[PDB]
Amino acid sequence: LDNIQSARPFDELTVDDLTKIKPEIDAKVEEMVKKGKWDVPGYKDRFGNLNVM
Amino acid sequence: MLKRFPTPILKVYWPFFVAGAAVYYGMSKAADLSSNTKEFINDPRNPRFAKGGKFVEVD
Amino acid sequence: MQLVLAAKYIGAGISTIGLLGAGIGIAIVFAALINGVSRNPSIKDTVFPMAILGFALSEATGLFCLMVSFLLLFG
Amino acid sequence: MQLVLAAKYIGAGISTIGLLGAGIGIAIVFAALINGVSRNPSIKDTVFPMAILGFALSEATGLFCLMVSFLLLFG
Amino acid sequence: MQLVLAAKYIGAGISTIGLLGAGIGIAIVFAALINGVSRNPSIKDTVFPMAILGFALSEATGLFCLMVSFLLLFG
Amino acid sequence: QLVLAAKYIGAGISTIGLLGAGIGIAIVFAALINGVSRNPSIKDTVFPMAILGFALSEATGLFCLMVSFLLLFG
Amino acid sequence: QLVLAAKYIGAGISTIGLLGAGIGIAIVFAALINGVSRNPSIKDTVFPMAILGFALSEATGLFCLMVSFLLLFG
Amino acid sequence: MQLVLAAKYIGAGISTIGLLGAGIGIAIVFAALINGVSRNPSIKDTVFPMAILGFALSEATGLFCLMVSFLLLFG
Amino acid sequence: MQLVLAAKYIGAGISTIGLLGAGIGIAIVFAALINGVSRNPSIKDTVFPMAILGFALSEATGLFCLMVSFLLLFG
Amino acid sequence: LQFALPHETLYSEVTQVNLPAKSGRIGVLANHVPTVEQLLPGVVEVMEGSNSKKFFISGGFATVQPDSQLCVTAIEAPLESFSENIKNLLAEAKKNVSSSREAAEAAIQVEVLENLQSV
Amino acid sequence: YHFMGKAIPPHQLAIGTLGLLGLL
Amino acid sequence: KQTDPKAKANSIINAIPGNNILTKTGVLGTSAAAVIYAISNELYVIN
Amino acid sequence: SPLDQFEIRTLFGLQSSFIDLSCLNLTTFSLYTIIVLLVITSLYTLTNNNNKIIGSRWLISQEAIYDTIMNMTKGQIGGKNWGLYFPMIFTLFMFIFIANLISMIPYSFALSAHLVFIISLSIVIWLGNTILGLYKHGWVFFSLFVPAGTPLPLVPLLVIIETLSYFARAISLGLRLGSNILAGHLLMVILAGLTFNFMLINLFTLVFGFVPLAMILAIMMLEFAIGIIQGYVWAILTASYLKDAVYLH
Amino acid sequence: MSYAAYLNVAAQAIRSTELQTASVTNRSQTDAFYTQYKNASEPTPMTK
Amino acid sequence: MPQLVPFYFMNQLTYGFLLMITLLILFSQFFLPMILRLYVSRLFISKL
Amino acid sequence: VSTLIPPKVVSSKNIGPNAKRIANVVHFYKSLPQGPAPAIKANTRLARYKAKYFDGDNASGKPLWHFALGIIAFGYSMEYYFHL
Repeated sequence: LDNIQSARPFDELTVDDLTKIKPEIDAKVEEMVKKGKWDVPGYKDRFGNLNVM
Repeated sequence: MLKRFPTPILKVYWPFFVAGAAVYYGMSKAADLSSNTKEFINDPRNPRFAKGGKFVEVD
Repeated sequence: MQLVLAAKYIGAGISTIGLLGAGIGIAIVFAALINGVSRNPSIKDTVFPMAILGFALSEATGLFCLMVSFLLLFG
Repeated sequence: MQLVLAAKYIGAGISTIGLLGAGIGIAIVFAALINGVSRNPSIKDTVFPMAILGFALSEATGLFCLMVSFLLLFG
Repeated sequence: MQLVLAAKYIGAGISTIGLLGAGIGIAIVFAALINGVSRNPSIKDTVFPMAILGFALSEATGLFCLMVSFLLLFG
Repeated sequence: QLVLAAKYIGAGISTIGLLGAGIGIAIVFAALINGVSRNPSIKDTVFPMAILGFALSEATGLFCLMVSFLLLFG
Repeated sequence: QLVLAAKYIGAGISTIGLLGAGIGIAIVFAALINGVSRNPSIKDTVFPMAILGFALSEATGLFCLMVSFLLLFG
Repeated sequence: MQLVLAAKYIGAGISTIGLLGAGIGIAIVFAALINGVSRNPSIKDTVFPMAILGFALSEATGLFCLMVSFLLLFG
Repeated sequence: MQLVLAAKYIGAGISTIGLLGAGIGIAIVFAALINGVSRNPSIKDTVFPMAILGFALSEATGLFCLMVSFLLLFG
Repeated sequence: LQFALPHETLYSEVTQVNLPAKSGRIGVLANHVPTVEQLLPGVVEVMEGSNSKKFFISGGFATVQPDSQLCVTAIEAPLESFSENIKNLLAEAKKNVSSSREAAEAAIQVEVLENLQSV
Repeated sequence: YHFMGKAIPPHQLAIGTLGLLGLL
Repeated sequence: KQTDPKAKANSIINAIPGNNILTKTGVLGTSAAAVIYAISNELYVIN
Repeated sequence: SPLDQFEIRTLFGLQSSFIDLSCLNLTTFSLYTIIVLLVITSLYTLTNNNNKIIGSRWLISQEAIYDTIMNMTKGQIGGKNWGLYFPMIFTLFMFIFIANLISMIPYSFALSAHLVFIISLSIVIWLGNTILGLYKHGWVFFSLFVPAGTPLPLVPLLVIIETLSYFARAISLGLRLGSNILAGHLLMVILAGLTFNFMLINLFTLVFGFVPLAMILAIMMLEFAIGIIQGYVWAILTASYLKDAVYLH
Repeated sequence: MSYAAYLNVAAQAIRSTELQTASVTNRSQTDAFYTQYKNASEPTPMTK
Repeated sequence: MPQLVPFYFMNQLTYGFLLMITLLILFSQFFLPMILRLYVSRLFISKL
Repeated sequence: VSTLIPPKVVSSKNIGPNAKRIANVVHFYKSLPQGPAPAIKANTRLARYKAKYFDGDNASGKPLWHFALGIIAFGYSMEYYFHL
């Protein structure tokens, strides 16, 4: 139960904190920009895009 | 603050910039041709008066 | 000199008739939009960009006539 | 300056004609609204804002031809 | 001056052409109302307020024309 | 005199708007016919709306007609 | 200089032809909306025909605008 | 020859009024084209060259109109 | 004289307005042709000569419009 | 020939048929356009020159054929020589059930009933 | 993919008309 | 002077003086003056 | 003169006699460009509370604009590489969307109603389509000018009045936006000028003089719609034009 | 009932002391039962 | 029209194109990927 | 564009039971527990402006009214100084 032992500030977790704990996020975003894919695969299905139309 | 990401903005958008320079030059010559007309040769805020010449004023 | 400004204002008056070609234009576009949404309720999110596109890309031809009117009135 | 002020009145007269576009226009939008409600009375709260939007966007083209008449009357 | 005044009468004559838009349009609205009741009679009480709304909004663009006509008569 | 002649010109011009009523009254009566023919049982309900539409479009034409008479006489 | 004033009347009258162009683009996109709404699987098939017909109708409204520019500037 | 030279430009302006018929006409042709392909997807290869045929055949009127406009403007 | 030489050119500018009749008429003819072919494919060989027959005399009415412009443009 | 209930089939040559279609009443004739339409719960009628004979119906389908034969199909069906108090007492129990999936079926009864009253 | 006079099928034909109206 | 003005207007002046305000003697002591200056000097033209 | 609201006045000033340095100097147009840049900077810098994941209520706005322009340019150019032209299709939006809300503020000034800048921006995008199309597709770029399977005896007519519509595209795209913003602002100022002199005659007019005020309020309600819709229509036509220039039909 | 049956409630509200001699009174009484079937084993019984 | 034809053409166009190149570099390298970092982070916590 | 699509797909899928376990506990151990390093405020004359209007639960649209009032005042001062 080490997962619950470290407590959970997901309402206030910083994206800089994720970049610090995961450079994989920074590398994936950087290569995803370099190739040009502004789409995020599998985002739209569980999270509503909230485009006007 | 903000982490700058090196996005390719030159090997994609070069004809836009070349067109920008061309329209810049063509509008420069258009402005110089329009700034010497009969209506606007005596408007004192044109940049002719700041260098040398003064008041053709024959119309 | 009065004749130039007189015919200038007359031509600027003449060059606003073309907006009746845009009022009816926006009308027919939104009319087809209404009749297309009403007979198929799941087409709105596909037909709405074509509606906005056809709307402004049809007005443009009335706004050209209004710019001819402005270049007459003030130029 | 009697000629140019006589031409102003004629120009304001000519710039009235473009209102017939809006007069047919608002009607075509609301006629499609009625014929869309009669085919399907459940789509009212989806369709009717688009009818109000088309009303506004054609009334704008009507007022763009009214303002030229208001320029030629006074300004 | 007669030359200005006569032209003001001419512009007042010219202006009232745009009212045919409202004359066609109010009738288009009521005709779609008639064709809508004949398909479904139980929707008359819902639809008829928007029919009289369309009458009012189409009479508006005819009375702007009539306003410009009277301003080229008594002003 | 030029002004009285311009009165008759403008009175001639202002009768163009009567074609709006002359077409629109017919669109109302056409929808009336196509409604009665599709459904004969709704005739007594529908017919006063046709009378009302005739009256209102007649008023829109009569506005142009009275502007024509004002340019004639008054 | 009657010609300098009468070219402005010509530039005003020659702008009336856009009346057809606006109604034209409306009828094209109106038929496009009706065609998509009847058959939902025809948009990518028939949409370039709509863009083609729009381009042709504007250019044949644009003739009047270029004649107006030649009268007003030439 | 100031009167005739002015009437050149007036006639060149009034000439292109009839050119709006081609703008409506191309639209009616392509409107029926979209409306026909919308029913039958498999009729495209017959109807589309017939559609461009009707396009050019209706275009010829507006081109003749613009031709008379250029004849009045250039001679 | 210049007074009739102006009127020749102005009347030729007038007489091209009737060309919009042909420009819309060819469109209605080919529009119903396209609707008929898309509705029933196998009736094309019978239907198509009727459309050519309608186009022929509609374009001839366009030429009737245009010939008065040719007659008044050159004497 | 062509106008059938499942228990009892009815008609055979016709000069004018009136039907209560999906969208408002319609009238087929000597040559008519080939069409299918849902038949709403309402009156119908046959013709044989100047012959008036009206039936009620439950609803179903009409189908005008290319070969020109009209086919009309419904479930249950003479005019007033068929269906007042029989209607009335039932209309009572109908409206009652509506206030109750079960009461949705009663909604169907109100419209079908209200229609029959007019005959 | 046109076929003019049973020759080689021409590319798109668009440049030649512009070249004809260019020299005028 | 009024019925409930001596408490409601007092709380209004207190809330006008509750945010770091050294003008708690009169909250409108400088405002009502500058209004008169702007009106009499014609600083805002109705346009 | 109801059109005095578009006057350009020089403020900070700079001149010389050696070189014409009067091109760059802080001006009303220039100051409102600085304001547009600082607003667009403000919509993303201090919007994000301490780089939080959850994305506070301000960031939903700049989330929705991003998503409604991604899902718009994916449905237009939609090919192998649509995202390479996505920053331009977004920064053509946000300039026009912010510069037509700033212009609604009463004592302010329309960047968009200057035809010389917007027509220049349109000609820049048109030449940047033609140069990009020629570079990417050689001499067969002109295959764009023949529509589809067409009969050959009427192909050159359908090439001439296709190319005329191809270089009307240079000025039409700009002059649409210029005409909409200019006509809207000139309409509001002229109706304000008429209702002002309506309310200075005899005191019976300030009574029931609420209906022209309500008409001006209704036109201002309309004017946000006609200002945001044009910001969208610009970004849909210069997505369709990149579809034509990048992919040959 | 349904649409499938639409015209069997429009025919059975429109069923409900004349023609009902055998014919229709019986057209109104149906004695059917359905049962769903799972992994051999059933689900449960109910009137149609 | 008198107001949109001054000498200030090069002024207008200079600050306009500077702002366009500014917003282009600025949007593309800074502000669009700071939204896309939020996207990839939300999806990475979602996939876990 | 197939390769690009594959790259995006791979990123969504990623690479590599144990594959969830040595992901999630290794992610969780340096997740800072109590919302640590909070830094709820600062002093830079705008962070106090950002906290009162723009941060987490305040979030209100009053700065649009502040900004609109700023442009109204600035444009009125300029219009009065030049034309009035």
